[PDB]
Amino acid sequence: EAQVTQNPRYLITVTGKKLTVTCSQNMNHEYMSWYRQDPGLGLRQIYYSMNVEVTDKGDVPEGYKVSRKEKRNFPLILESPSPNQTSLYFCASSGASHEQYFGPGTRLTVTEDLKNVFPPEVAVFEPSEAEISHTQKATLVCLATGFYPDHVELSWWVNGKEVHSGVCTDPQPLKEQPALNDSRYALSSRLRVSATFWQNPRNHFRCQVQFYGLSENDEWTQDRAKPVTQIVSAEAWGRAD
Amino acid sequence: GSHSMRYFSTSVSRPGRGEPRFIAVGYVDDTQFVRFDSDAASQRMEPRAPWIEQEGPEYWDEETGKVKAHSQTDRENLRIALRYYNQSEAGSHTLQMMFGCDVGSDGRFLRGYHQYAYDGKDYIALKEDLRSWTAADMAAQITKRKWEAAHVAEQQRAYLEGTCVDGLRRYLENGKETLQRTDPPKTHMTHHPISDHEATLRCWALGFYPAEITLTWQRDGEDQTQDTELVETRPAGDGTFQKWAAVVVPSGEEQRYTCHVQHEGLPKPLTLRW
Amino acid sequence: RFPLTFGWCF
Amino acid sequence: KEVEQNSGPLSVPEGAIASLNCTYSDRGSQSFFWYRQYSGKSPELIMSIYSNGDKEDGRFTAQLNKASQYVSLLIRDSQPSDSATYLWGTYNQGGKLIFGQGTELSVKPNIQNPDPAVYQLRDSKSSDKSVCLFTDFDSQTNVSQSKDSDVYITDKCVLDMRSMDFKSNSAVAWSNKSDFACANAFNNSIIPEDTFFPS
Amino acid sequence: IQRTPKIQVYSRHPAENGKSNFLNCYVSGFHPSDIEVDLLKNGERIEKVEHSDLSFSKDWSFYLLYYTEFTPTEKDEYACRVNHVTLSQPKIVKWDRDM
Repeated sequence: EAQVTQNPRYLITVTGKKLTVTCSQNMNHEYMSWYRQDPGLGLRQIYYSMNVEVTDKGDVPEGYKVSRKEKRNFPLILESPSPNQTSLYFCASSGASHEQYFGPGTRLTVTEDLKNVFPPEVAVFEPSEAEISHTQKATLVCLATGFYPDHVELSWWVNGKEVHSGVCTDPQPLKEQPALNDSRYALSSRLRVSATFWQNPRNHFRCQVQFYGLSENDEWTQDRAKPVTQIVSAEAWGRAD
Repeated sequence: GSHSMRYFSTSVSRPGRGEPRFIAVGYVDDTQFVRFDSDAASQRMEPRAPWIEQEGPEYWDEETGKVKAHSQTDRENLRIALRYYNQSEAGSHTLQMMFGCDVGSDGRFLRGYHQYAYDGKDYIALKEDLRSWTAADMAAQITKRKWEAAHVAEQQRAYLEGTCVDGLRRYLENGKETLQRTDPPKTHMTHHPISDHEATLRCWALGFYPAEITLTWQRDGEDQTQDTELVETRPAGDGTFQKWAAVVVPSGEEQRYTCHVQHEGLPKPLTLRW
Repeated sequence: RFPLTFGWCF
Repeated sequence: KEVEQNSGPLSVPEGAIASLNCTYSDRGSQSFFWYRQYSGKSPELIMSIYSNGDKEDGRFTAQLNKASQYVSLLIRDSQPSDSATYLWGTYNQGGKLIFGQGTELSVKPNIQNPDPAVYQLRDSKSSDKSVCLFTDFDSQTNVSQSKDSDVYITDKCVLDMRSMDFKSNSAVAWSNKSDFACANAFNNSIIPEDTFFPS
Repeated sequence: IQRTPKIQVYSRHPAENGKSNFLNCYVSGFHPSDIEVDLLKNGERIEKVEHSDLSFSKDWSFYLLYYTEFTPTEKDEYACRVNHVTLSQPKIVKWDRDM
């Protein structure tokens, strides 16, 4: 299970406030590098180090700074963060041969104001009486809306346990306001089961969504509740025919 | 004729005196082009040949990165070598690496190299097939096993038949007027008597390029090892080389002996007689 | 040009 | 990572074999690695190649021809689960990894029993919205974004109930507007004429 | 094992008193690489003397070239003083105009 560790996993910040994403590696790999991936632009290298105290700028290094004082760590510093530095970051390391192993990645969003941060609204929709009569299968529809940024993890839980068979979560969030830079997002997942199963009123269906927002540290002035990292859910119970 | 590109890296341990010293140097048919000194201030890969200064910044930023890396690599290798040979942390050891590719007249790949040496002794090396390794001993066999699994062989192989050769071809073209010159050695005979019944005849070879050359002594049309002295080919310092051969000759018997000079800059082999 | 020799640990 | 990456997202039906061919530039290149990456996930190595030839690994096969200068990856017995972005790696630039064009793979699942239909899902006490599910249609159908701006549609997705060896495609449509109904829900999408509409 | 250096002190060009040249002491086939080579002008060590970057041949042996500009005269005598662990006492070899 030995891997590249990036901390933290998710992050929100105001333009300006500097930050640093660490990357740990316990494979004694002399090669370490950082990549940012953007839609339509793919994976881009920022800086790379072939060994300790060895550093070389990648294709897009502007605004980024690194240090290789030790072999295990290869942190990435952003002195004066910009909204266009909002992206999916990855840390890779190579040793034997030249095969690289990627950290699970870090999602960073640079906003001009933390007032733009919104948690998700989860609501689940009961299957169509029509769907059962015609298919004899039941499909539930989870709906997560109005959250900013695009940092979430959805999952279905049935009777207290996680579900996977019969679920299809959209691969990527949807920009509610495509034309807006600060648009809020939305995502849906489906759960289809036997019409038999759903008609059982003893069956408990819960949709859970992980929200990666602000930390108990950041300031909050607004009246609405502090959009902190939290978990929101929506349920539904079996309905007799 | 054919040509060659070689990379020599050297790491020496300094227990108590800090981090091991690392030096790396690269050649092109006996012509040095760059070097890298861990204890130098620059901390970069520096130019040693005129025709290599025309390369872009990107070039030097890279070479430095890799070479700097390698240093740490072997820095680590040394720490392990200790463990493998169960040696104390008090002594000083040496770790040399040899990396190079050789090409023919057509500029087509001919042969590749990549070997290691611990305390000046053969450790592990890539065979002619560039598919398998040769472990000098029990310790070397443990690393061979790892690189086997790592698929290192195939990496190198490809690098050699690729990156190396093309780089080589490019250097050759970039250093045309210098690298492809074939200086003929200038010759002369010197005579010094040592006794009433003996005297010495030294055959000199001056200003030749490359270093490869053969100086052979013959007595009445027959080679002779008996009573001959042979110096290691030596660098003149201005790019050319030098070397000579001597023979203990009975007095008045000077003409029986013939000096033979062989070098690719020579159309016909040269023969000297006093 | 030197080779990418990183990662090759004994 | 420039112009002329083989146009379009490769499309391939379930069970067939997928062929990814890519030409490169730096002859200096001599070693390539294939990585597979799912939408929001981290790329992952799956194939390593070094000598000019072929390399096998289960359903995977990568080919390398340095003569012509082309990298290839081939997947036998394509599975829907293989839909992802695939790209090659090759440190050439003197120390860095350059990700040549990454190709997107779409494995059409094989819908054995098509039963096109649009159901209206029961509203929930919690929400105001109404949702219409277009499911069980054939992999031959492509969903299109709604005309109205406040009516959202999600592209097809494939679910599999391993127990019943049943797989179904489906797309969702929702709105808070009174104008919205399940019959006009997917009018801007070329759906089967044979598609069902309840009561 | 250890290897004792083969030493050679000579001129870049054939010795011509009054004409400026370059004096060189080539050391090869030695191990380890720790070496101190000095140039002597009539017993005294010359201040400014340059040397090549550490290198080695096919066999894992190292070699180095120490050189310095100079004008030989018929009065002056020079020699190479080499210091290595393989020698109990540094060896000094006088400059032979024809070795």
